[PDB]
Amino acid sequence: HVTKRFDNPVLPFNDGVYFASTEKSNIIRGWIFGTTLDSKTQSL
Amino acid sequence: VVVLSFELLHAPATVCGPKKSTNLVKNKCVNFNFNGLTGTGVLTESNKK
Amino acid sequence: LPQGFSALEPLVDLPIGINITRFQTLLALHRSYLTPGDSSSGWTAGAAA
Amino acid sequence: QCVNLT
Repeated sequence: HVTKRFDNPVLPFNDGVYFASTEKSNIIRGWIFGTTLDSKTQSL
Repeated sequence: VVVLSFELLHAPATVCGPKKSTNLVKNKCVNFNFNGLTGTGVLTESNKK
Repeated sequence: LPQGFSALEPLVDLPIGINITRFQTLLALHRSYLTPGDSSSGWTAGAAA
Repeated sequence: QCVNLT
């Protein structure tokens, strides 16, 4: 929190991403995948 | 009247017909089809997992 | 990061056959009685790396 | 359903 750390911008996807998250509060819920990130394409 | 539109695309298929299963047999050096493996041998048991 | 060994087992493979180019990681927020509880700059960030 | 952080 100290300040006000909340980075999470859009990031490009490259073949194979190793997501290593050290969690004790399980803040990270899900993830989205797609191309245009709007109701203009399919998105998972 | 029910009309069926069958489409076949380049997205992974996910609907198909059923599949049979054969009776269990041991002590025979015969042919078997496990998931597409056509092999010939005696299907003995094992202890390893 | 730790010095152990990794051995990731597969979870599931859902074949959707869509083009994936961009992604975004979903976080979560918390509202306390020591913050306005607004959806702007007053929330509980938490700790995660 | 959109609201943005400042």
